[PDB]
Amino acid sequence: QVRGLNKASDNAQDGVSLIQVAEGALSETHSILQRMNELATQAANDTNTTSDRT
Amino acid sequence: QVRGLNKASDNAQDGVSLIQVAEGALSETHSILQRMNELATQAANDTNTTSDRT
Repeated sequence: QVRGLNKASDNAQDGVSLIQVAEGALSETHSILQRMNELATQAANDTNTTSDRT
Repeated sequence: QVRGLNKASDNAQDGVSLIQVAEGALSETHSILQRMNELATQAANDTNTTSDRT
């Protein structure tokens, strides 16, 4: 039990160590999507010509 | 009886002495199995990739 619980703590700690990479990668998906919404709202205005929406 | 009881004591000690060799070998069977259980607990976690379970 002690050896097995200590590897369960190692695997929960690996679980946390992995999870942070996924929720830390999705932080840049968010920081892109804030920029995509902000760009999409700029091109939504009809003062722009097609030269300025490309 | 005295001569025979002294061989019976010598044979009961020759029995204890044999038993200790078996008992003290299974002490490393435990220590190998405590390691196989800890290794198996670690390899069970699906944060391990294939190379790291082989």
